[PDB]
Amino acid sequence: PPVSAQSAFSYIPPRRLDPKEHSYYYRPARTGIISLYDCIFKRRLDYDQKLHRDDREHAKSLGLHVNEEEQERPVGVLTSSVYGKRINQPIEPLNRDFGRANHVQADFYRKNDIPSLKEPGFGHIAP
Amino acid sequence: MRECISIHVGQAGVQIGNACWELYCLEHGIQPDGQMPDSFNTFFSETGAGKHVPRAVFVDLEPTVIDEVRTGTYRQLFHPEQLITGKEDAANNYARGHYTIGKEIIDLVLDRIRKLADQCTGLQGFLVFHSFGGGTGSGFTSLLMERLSVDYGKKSKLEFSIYPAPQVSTAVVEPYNSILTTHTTLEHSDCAFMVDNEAIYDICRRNLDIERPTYTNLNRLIGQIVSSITASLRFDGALNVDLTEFQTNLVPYPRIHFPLATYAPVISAEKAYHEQLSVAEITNACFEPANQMVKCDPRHGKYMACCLLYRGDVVPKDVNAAIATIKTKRTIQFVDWCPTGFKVGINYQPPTVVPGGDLAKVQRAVCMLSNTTAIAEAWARLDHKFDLMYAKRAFVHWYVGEGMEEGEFSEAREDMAALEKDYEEVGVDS
Amino acid sequence: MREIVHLQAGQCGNQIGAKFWEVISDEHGIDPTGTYHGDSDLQLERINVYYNEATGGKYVPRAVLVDLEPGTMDSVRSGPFGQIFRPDNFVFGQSGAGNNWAKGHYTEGAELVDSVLDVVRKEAESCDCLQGFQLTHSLGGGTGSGMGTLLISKIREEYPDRIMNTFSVVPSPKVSDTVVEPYNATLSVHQLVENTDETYCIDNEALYDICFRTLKLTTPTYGDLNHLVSATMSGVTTCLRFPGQLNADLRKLAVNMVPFPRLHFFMPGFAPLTSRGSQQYRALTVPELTQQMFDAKNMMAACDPRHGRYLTVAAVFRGRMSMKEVDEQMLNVQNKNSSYFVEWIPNNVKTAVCDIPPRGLKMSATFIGNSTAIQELFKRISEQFTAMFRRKAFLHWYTGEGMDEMEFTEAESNMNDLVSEYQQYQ
Amino acid sequence: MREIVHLQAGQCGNQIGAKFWEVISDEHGIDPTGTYHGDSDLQLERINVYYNEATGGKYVPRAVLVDLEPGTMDSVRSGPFGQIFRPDNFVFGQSGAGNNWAKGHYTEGAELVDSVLDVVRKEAESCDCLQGFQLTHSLGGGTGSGMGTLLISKIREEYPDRIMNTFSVVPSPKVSDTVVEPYNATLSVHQLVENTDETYCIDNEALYDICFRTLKLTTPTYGDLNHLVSATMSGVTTCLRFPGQLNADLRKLAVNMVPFPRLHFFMPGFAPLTSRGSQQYRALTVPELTQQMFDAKNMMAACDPRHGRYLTVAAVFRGRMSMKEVDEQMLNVQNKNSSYFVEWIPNNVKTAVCDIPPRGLKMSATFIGNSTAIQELFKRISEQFTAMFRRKAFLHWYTGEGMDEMEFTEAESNMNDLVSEYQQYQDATAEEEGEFE
Amino acid sequence: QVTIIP
Amino acid sequence: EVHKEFQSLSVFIDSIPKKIRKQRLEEEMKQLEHDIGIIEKHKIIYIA
Ligand SMILES: Nc1nc2c(ncn2[C@@H]2O[C@H](COP(=O)(O)OP(=O)(O)OP(=O)(O)O)[C@@H](O)[C@H]2O)c(=O)[nH]1
Ligand SMILES: Nc1nc2c(ncn2[C@@H]2O[C@H](COP(=O)(O)OP(=O)(O)O)[C@@H](O)[C@H]2O)c(=O)[nH]1
Ligand SMILES: Nc1nc2c(ncn2[C@@H]2O[C@H](COP(=O)(O)OP(=O)(O)O)[C@@H](O)[C@H]2O)c(=O)[nH]1
Ligand SMILES: [Mg+2]
Repeated sequence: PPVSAQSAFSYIPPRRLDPKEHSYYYRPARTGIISLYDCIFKRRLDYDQKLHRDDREHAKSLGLHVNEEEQERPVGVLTSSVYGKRINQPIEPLNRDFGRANHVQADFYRKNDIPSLKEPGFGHIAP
Repeated sequence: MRECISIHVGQAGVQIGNACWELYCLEHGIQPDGQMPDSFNTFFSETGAGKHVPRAVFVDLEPTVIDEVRTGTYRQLFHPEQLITGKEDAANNYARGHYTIGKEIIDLVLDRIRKLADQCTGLQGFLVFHSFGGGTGSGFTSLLMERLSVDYGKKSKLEFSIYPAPQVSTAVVEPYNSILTTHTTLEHSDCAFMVDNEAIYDICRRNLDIERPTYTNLNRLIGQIVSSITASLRFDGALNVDLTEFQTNLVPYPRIHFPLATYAPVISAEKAYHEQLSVAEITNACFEPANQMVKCDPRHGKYMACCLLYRGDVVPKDVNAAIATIKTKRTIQFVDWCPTGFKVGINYQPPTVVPGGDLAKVQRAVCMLSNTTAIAEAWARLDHKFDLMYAKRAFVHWYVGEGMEEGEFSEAREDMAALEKDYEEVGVDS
Repeated sequence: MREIVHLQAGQCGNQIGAKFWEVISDEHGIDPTGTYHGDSDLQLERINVYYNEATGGKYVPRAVLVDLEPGTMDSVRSGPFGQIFRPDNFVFGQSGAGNNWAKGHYTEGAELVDSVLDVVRKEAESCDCLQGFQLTHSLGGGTGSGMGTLLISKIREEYPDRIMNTFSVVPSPKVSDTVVEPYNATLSVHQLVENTDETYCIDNEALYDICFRTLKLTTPTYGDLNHLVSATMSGVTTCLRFPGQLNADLRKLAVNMVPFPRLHFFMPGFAPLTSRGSQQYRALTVPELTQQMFDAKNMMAACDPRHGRYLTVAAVFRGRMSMKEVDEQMLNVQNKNSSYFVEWIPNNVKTAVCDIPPRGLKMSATFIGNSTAIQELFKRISEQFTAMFRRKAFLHWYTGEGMDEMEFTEAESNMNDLVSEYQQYQ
Repeated sequence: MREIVHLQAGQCGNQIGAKFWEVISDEHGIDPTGTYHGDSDLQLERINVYYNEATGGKYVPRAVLVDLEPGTMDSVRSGPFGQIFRPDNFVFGQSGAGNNWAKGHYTEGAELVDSVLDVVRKEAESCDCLQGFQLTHSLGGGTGSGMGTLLISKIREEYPDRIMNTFSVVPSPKVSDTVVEPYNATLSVHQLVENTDETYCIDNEALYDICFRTLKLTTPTYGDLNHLVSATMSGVTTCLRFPGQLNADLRKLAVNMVPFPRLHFFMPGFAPLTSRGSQQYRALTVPELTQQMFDAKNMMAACDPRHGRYLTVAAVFRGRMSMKEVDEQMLNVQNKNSSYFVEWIPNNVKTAVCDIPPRGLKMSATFIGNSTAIQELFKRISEQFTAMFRRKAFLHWYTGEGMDEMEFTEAESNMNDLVSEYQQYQDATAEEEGEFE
Repeated sequence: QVTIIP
Repeated sequence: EVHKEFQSLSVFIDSIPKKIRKQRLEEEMKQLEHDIGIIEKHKIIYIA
């Protein structure tokens, strides 16, 4: 290219990431496929069953690890992921005194065995 | 035994619903995977292995907000089918969400809501989360609710609608979607509560010591209100409050079913460190115009009825002493035909907070549900905004091109007029 | 999931599109070989919007390249990122138009249209849920204005219930580089008013003034101008491929910014443009952006909104921030400038916030404005057209091609009632 | 277990057959020496279809090679794969055909076919039971048309209940090679209608268009022409030699594609065809292979399919693939082009699936089409015939060998009716009302 | 299973 | 490298040196693939 047409406002190389603190994210770059020839001849003869289109490989979030990468970042890059960050350090313990139950169903109703019409026999200790 | 199905529609419903279902899981001690480390029966279904499935249905016409739910921390908590996703968003068009796109998915959501109600031995009601601005939150929920009224006869239905504020707005065509949907909710609803964005912005900036609030911060506070409403089904109390009964004391007429919800106290941890909070001032904080969450001043109107929900260590004696103080104060004005307009309710369990949240640990909290004559001013400015749009045919061709006939714009406006004259007819003394 | 097809008409649209495919491959972390070298699982979560999968883990653009001379794509193929394209999407003729709208629309442009519609139909059929189209052209050339107006006329009648947008390099008064540009522009805007959902006007005078007064660049070459255009063009479709708090796609913007079907010409803008020496002293906040955003020196077109009235305002925000300051500041500029906005539309401004910023910056913003200031651009084009047409100049290169004289009066009448329609709403 | 006897006649038939035996020996892993060098076990499970086991564990083809001129098979046996053929299968006469149908069918061909049928009888009575016959020829020359149709007539008389399949190279209007070509084409299609069950018409112009536009070769010489035919060759009978999910042999194709006993002219097609510069940039998908089926640019017969209606379509797929996207894409094509398929025949397309794709490829498929658009090929031959016939041109080389005048009139009449059933069935309506108005 | 090269 | 040159070739080719260069590149690539496949057929290799 001519030096007159060349400008230094935006020079983009093949995308190299600096150390992980330089990026917007906290992670180094993926290596990807190192051999173009292997990429273009060593394909898959098998077809995976869940993919309605073999073109769209990641059809519905197939093998994308965005969840634990949000957990790995100290603060998420998505504001929708702020909700579940602070769950596994609690502040107050749970109070379980004032909880409704079904004592009518737990005491009055029983399943089977008809205890009235049999001799007690084995394992009846008087109360 | 008691239970309620919650449905979230639109981007507002999904982004308010993940914050609700966080608060529910922390309140019941349920891990995100769905296993405990019988008060949960109103919001969860049991699996024989022991996993708890929430009875929530998430519906939206775009996958941008459902995908973060399917890839968020609550991926395995929810059912993989209850997160229903359409093809194309309505794009703030009532006509697109009611006539062209919403008809494709209505059979699917009705199929799941019938399956989820087949587990219901006896059902209390429905909870609907939507906003009046967006196309999915307005156009889709109009056909869904009228088809729900056809399918289910006299099951109670509760809305938590988000209102376009008088000053701020996120879109231009919002008064169109608001008028044509409140037309539908006027006759096809049991009760609907109003929540404004701008007032909660003022509450968060003033009392809560936050200069930079977020949509994540609003959704916790409104989530605490819904937990306060449904507290008495889960937990015992001195005066248990059921869904059919605070719906009994709040509708004087079939036409008027639009209460306002306020929460108290809502302050930071440093403020709660110095100021003690007894029962007398937390119910005094309920009627303050500087503390209400709807952009209207009740001093221009009169109170029709009031319902009070209390949590924690609240004595039945001093709440009655506090109510007599509110009744004898001259500024609070009631109608002459309703001498007893109050209802109280006590629950024993104090409210919970979430880590990383804002609200402090407080012994007692109170939620006030008020019917006010002054709310017609909010309908007055939006009606004036609506006819100012319609006087020069603004954004009409976008609605018309979907198969929407022109006369419903005038039909909704005259019914909104008839709602105003019916509202003005009651607030005169005999 | 939602699919947009790219088209590049004319030489000017080719280098703009080549720069456009360079900056979004960088945004998605695509190596110029074609593989993926990225650092986010959000980059690959929605990458099919602009790309088609190749077998074994390669991504190719969903674009077609048309012109009348094969010499243009020889530079495009030999460019820095020219090896990612599909070698069967390149459709070209043999004889050029020579900046003649008649040649590109009637005689010569009628043969390549029968060969390119097979390619664009094959590409649109391959995707499942096609959202719409996008194409870039210039009105100062025969190829970009001649066959581009015929390309949109045939696509509109073949795909009626869709959406698209054009990116048009509008001719400018003092940097007019061709003596027949008023004839090329007038006969193309008449095709655009009824057959286009969204039109974005780019003026070469404004792009020169951006680098002269704000970027302070001593050599603002065409590579810098196209990067400026591509930066404000990649931001309008961010919410399709990145999640955010307030999602807004192309249909969302069109239904709010178009109040009448004949009013769809928009003036773009890019907020975080800052010079070299002043980047250090400029402290990145939200109310900063909206102060620079509404500055008339930061506009993409050579029209001053102070002479006009603002119809509707679109502002999409990039990056992680909270938007109480977005909502408060944009109320402040609406209440302060009461006489600069229409009174028959309260709440003139629509906001949208997306979580993912552009590379290298915490935040960015893109401004889309509808105003009556564009009627001055239309009336100066019309008055140059009727001055050229009064003395019957350059008519032997058009009337000899097989097209009559009455269409010039038809296009003049279409310009007459368009500026009358813009004036009566003011 | 079902053997196929291959016949090669004429110069064009010998060169294509040499390319055909090269391709399927590469498929079955047979080196040019004659032994077996393969890696899998499924290559050998069905090998007796085309080959005979000989002494020393060697395999020889079940093919006979005939020609009236001797010079061609010297080039055949000097080729890369010409040393596998046994020498006694080469049968040659003495004098050339002369591009004369009378010489190839009556005078020179009469003495030679008595020796040709001797070798064919020895080969067919060395099979377990025969499945069918396959012949490669061209209608332009004298040996391919004259002797080629005589071998069809005598074998069909001797074996009445068999399957007869032929691959014929039809003449072309613009690249036409022989001046006397419309005479030999007219005098041979009559014989091919009565005594054949499948006829596969291949045109040189349509394959030139395939090489120029799709394959994009600077020099696609006759090695590349015959290889594309040989790829279509092996796709028809890949079911008899390899297992698959859905099996369909030549008799399955015979019953399903022939609605009436004189409607058996099909155009061929080979699906996966990529250029070298775009081998790497495009996805080999079942939606793509279905899309590359029905385009008019991929046909090996130079007739526009959009001028007619598809009576019956056959598609034979190869490779590991589920059949839903196969079934969904066939239903999508039939639904979108409703006017281009015959209304009174539902489900015009038959599907066949095999499990062994060709060598060096992921998936492959073969398209066969019974269409009414082939009537333009027959009417342009008859018009070329009648115009040349009206001045009695070039007839003294035909009437000098013992032919009469009226055979030319009969063949024209049978071409005139043959396009008449094509035309009335194209204009046939499902209900008898709506026409005759 | 053995490759041999001249 | 040879395929990079091949895709760096122009889109329209009509000159005799251009056609000769294209054909030479294509034959080079075909023979390169043949050698790579012959080596990649099996793991252990013995030579004469
Ligand atoms: N209070 C509150 N309102 C919200 C929240 N999220 C979205 N909204 C409301 O949603 C309205 C705009 O609708 P959208 O964001 O487009 O969502 P939608 O209802 O699905 O509409 P579409 O996306 O077009 O289908 C805004 O006016 C907000 O008031 C939230 O988290 N809290
Ligand atoms: N903004 C911008 N404008 C350009 C660029 N290159 C050319 N132009 C404009 O395009 C006009 C010439 O258009 P032309 O190339 O003849 O259009 P075509 O005939 O369709 O190819 C000139 O007036 C330039 O101002 C560019 O890189 N950026
Ligand atoms: N496709 C193709 N056609 C061929 C080939 N060789 C000859 N032909 C055709 O055969 C015709 C001449 O047939 P001819 O050799 O005289 O037949 P014969 O006299 O019976 O041997 C010409 O029109 C050629 O187009 C070939 O290798 N491939
Ligand atoms: Mg939505």
